[PDB]
Amino acid sequence: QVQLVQSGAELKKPGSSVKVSCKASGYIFTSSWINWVKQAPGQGLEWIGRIDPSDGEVHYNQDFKDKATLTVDKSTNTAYMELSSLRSEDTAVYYCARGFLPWFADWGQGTLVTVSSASTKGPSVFPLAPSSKSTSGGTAALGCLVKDYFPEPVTVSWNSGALTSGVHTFPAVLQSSGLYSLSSVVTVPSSSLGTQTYICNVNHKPSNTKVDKKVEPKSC
Amino acid sequence: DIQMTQSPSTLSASVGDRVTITCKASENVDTYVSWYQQKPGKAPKLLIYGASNRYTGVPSRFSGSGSGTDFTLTISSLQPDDFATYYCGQSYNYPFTFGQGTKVEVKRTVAAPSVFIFPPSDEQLKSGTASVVCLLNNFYPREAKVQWKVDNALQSGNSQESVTEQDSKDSTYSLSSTLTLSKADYEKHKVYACEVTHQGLSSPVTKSFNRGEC
Repeated sequence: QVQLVQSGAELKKPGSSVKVSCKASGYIFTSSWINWVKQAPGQGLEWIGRIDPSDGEVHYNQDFKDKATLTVDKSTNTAYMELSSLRSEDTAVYYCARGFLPWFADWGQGTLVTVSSASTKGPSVFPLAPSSKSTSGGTAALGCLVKDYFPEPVTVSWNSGALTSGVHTFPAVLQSSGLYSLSSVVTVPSSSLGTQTYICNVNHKPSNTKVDKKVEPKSC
Repeated sequence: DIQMTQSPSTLSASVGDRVTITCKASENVDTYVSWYQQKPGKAPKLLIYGASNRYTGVPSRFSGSGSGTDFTLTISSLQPDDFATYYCGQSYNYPFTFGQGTKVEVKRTVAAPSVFIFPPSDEQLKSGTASVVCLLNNFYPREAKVQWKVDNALQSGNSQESVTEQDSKDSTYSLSSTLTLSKADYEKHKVYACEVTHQGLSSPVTKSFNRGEC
């Protein structure tokens, strides 16, 4: 069957350029156009342009005329898209998609391009300690704040994977510093607070930073 | 050029419901309209092409109709695998364009959040910054408002929040909000409050602590 296989995620500084690839399998490459589509985070789909692998005939969305360059190497069944003069607004997942008839059946898996002037940094992990008294019963919340890292992602587990029920790990927010911050919490029986240990296991692979933070009562 | 306007933006529905999503083109597109399904982290998947044709493999519960400027996608009986975002798109003229999407999420009974507030750790305070966190746990629907107050002053512009995807077991949402102040500012005030407004709460819930302990 048909597969479109795109290149991996890119992290780029503003002003730079990037070239993203889309390798096609399972059909005659020169028999269909390759289309490119942008999906900025939390947003919809924007069509960039298309290219005919047979001869390189290319058509662009004019909003991308000074941004994107589409090429193809028919000899390796691959289409490329180059983005120039990268800025923050170019941060998106970019998809290629095979186009024969006026619809897009076969899509690549997407390539995330993130544009940022930030540099790699492992997180500080701070405790969200379960309160002295409060709630509306016999459940307490605790957690870890995973602060000031770059880039995404970060993983969090609790008790080495032994604790999953009640766990919520939130989407990171991007701070004005250029660094991310994320929280992970868990709700547990308040009677468990004195006897059961709770450790959040944080791994930020890009900075090679792993931390195990034991979280316990001690605010007041 | 041709704008595609989808409605509703969000649709709440139950397994077994008949669901209809609407898409309006700003110019005539004949029947060159397609519908796509997208789930988080995944590429869009084609459901319907040519306004009304089911793509190969697509279950029969999916259909579409319309011509000219008005189009619909219908799911005749909603299944657990169908909660996702749906996009329409026109391929009548270049540039091809798409609607802004309709998220179909799971309807359930309204549930108020449990709210928890967390002071900044001493460990963090040593670095010159304070992060105060407010958790709103397991609520429905998604719409919720956090108001941070510091010695009764409403704080604005110095917080960020995020929301989990709908829970696969109980269909609720959770939200985490962080208020960030300098250590110097943190130590100038006493009462830190997170005030939560939600349609499940008859009146706002406030959780607070006084800096210093108790």
